[PDB]
Amino acid sequence: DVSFRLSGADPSSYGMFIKDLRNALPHTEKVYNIPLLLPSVSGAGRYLLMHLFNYDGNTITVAVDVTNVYIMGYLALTTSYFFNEPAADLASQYVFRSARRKITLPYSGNYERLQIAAGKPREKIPIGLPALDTAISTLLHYDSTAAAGALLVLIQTTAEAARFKYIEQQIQERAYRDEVPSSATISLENSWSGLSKQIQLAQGNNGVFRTPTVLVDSKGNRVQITNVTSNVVTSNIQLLLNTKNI
Ligand SMILES: *[C@@H]1O[C@H](CO)[C@@H](O[C@@H]2O[C@H](CO)[C@@H](O)[C@H](O)[C@H]2NC(C)=O)[C@H](O)[C@H]1NC(C)=O
Ligand SMILES: OC[C@H]1O[C@@H](O)[C@H](O)[C@@H](O)[C@@H]1O
Repeated sequence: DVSFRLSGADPSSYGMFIKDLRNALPHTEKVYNIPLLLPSVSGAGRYLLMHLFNYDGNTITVAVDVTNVYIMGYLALTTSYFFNEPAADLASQYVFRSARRKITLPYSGNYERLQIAAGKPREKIPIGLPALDTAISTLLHYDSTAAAGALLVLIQTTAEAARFKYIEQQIQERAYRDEVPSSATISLENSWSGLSKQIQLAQGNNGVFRTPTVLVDSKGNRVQITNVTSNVVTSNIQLLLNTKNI
């Protein structure tokens, strides 16, 4: 399991949690020196439990699919909650079985659907450690509309940060003051699958991508990534979604 406590949190303890999160995800190969997530894991071992603690010390446990870093659901006191999707329904067969009741959320977990539920795109939702503390607090009592925005915050500050070093740094910059994510941050989130695939295809194409990935950079500039020499590959991405899952 991994943990994170918002109480006394600072850019350092958060960095440590994101490092623990990455290290809990198993792999047997690296591709261009980036851990490659497994094609599949059977039964219970497919799911990592993140124990998160708000500023006052109340807690939820979030179940994470170790093969794609997708949040399946969470446990808040004696009630479990899972996205309305087959992958989550399957996870409910393994985690949080001892909850007194199980609620299916009225939405699945993808960004589009959560943004519909929440009533706004995530461009307009501040993120940061204080927002994570709010997220946690909200998920403590069922409210599907408020939960959608809380889950948007929670996915970005846990899974998207484990995936990209830049996004981890964005959150650390927002340790004591939330801010909406940069468009670069949005771009990386949206390109994770594409990048993971192009890095894997470069293995037999001499480090050249078969198809270029278009990103937005820090300065807000649109740019093409075409081979493994890019800073995105060499420094930024920390985890590759296996092409068997794309
Ligand atoms: C591999 O990617 C690099 C970019 O990371 C390409 O080099 C850049 O692209 C053009 C020049 O062709 C310039 O806009 C950049 O400033 C270049 N940057 C650097 C650091 O060289 C390179 O052309 C690509 N190689 C292949 C074979 O696709
Ligand atoms: O690429 C992975 C991401 O896909 C998004 O559409 C989902 O909303 C995220 O939960 C998931 O982590």
